[PDB]
Amino acid sequence: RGKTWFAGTAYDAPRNADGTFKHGWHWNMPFSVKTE
Amino acid sequence: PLSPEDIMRLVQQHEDVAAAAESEQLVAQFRDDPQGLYEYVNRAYAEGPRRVTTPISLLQEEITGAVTESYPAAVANDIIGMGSWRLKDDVDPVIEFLVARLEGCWREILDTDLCLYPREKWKEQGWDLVDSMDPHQELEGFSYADIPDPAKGEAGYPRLQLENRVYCSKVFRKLHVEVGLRQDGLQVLHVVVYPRYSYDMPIFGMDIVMVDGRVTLAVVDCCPVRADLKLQPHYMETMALLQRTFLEGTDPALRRIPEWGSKIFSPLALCITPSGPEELAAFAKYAVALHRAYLTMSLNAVPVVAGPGDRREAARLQEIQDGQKRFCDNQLVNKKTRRVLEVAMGVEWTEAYMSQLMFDFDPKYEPPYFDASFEKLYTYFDENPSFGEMADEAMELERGAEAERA
Amino acid sequence: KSFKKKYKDKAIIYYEVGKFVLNYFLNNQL
Amino acid sequence: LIFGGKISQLLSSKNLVKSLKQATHL
Amino acid sequence: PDPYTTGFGWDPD
Repeated sequence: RGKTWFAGTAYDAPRNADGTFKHGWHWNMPFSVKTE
Repeated sequence: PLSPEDIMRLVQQHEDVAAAAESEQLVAQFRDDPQGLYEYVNRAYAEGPRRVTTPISLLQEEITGAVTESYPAAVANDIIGMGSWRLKDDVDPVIEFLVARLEGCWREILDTDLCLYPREKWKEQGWDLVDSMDPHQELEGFSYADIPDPAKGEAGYPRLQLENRVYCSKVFRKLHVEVGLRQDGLQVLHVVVYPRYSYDMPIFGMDIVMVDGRVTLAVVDCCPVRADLKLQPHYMETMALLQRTFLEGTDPALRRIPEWGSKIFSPLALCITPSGPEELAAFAKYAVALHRAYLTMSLNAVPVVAGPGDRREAARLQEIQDGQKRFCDNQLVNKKTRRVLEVAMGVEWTEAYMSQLMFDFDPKYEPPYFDASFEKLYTYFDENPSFGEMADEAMELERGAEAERA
Repeated sequence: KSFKKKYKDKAIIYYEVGKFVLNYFLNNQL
Repeated sequence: LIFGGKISQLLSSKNLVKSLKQATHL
Repeated sequence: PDPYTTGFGWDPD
């Protein structure tokens, strides 16, 4: 979960408590999430 | 005036003449038009679309004007291409063409009996799509796009990604396609078709190993399962005819025999290092044609049963099981080779993948299959239906009207 | 000329296939 | 139920950037 | 250059 894209950076997607992306998002989905 | 020895000889005559008859009745379909084993896609494209002559589509064309058109299975799988593969964009065009051709041959020849392999064996363990940087499936199988490729030297380099497609059929216990990719330009295609432990049928094998877009190894074979390491006469005749048809030129030997294939390779097995687009194209044509011929000869295969009555069938079944075990063990002792692409995904995980998937042998586990074979009936009765006595009377009235008018 | 036809046909048939796959999974496999 | 068809269309589509672009952030 | 109309795939012929 940390070896993914930017990770600890202001450019990362929002993440849940367990490290999964918010709404179960992934980087191949056709939509971009909003940073929290 | 007949003698017991000659009664036994007469039995031998009848017995092997039936074998001869079956062999030529299986070769005769490919004897005439061997190029039809490869140019079937082009011939179906030249045939073009078929107007669907069903009454519902005819009513659709009569009311809305919309025409329903269908296509043959060959151009259907050509339209599909690779398909919905998770790694269909990172693969080489040659590997993509080969995967499309072999998967289309499966889905076309083995229709109405091709099942997906049970998910608890390969898919519930996450082996349908494995990534080197995510061995524990912490990203729910989305690591291929969730994780960027490793930097040079940086831990994880080179990244190895393997996508697997395992199917079952009536005559085949496992039809396995494995596509492996690595950062150093190396791509591996591994296609193995396994007959069940009731058929005297060879195991189909293909391995395409390329480095940086150039094909370095290309192996296609019908590996035998018998004790004497020889195939049936129909397999020998078909392989020789297809080699003559598609290989045409090149050097005649082209067999290094790298000390591990000698226990599993057929006498007409092909293992080349392609040097030239012409030789690569000839190999691809030969391999697609050989796979289509193998699947076409799979249609009329009859399982071997034993138990009461006779024991030579039991000996044949034991020979089939031994040959499959020998092929699996020879592919398992391959660790001076392809297993080096593994170890990046651990050693114990390499063992738990090698033994469980791909080359797996077991006397007690035969995968279940669903032979529908009634979709043919449903499609036939949608093409040629019966409309009832009232519609027969209405058509009689219409025919009388056209007879009295025209 | 026919590659555009192939792309359009593939998009249409995959849309229909995915729609009915989702319909069957939600309405029957639950 | 609404979006399944578009999801399958996205999953079954060839990315043409790797077939178009040839040979800093290479 | 029109994409979606020509190219993009190996072929022995």
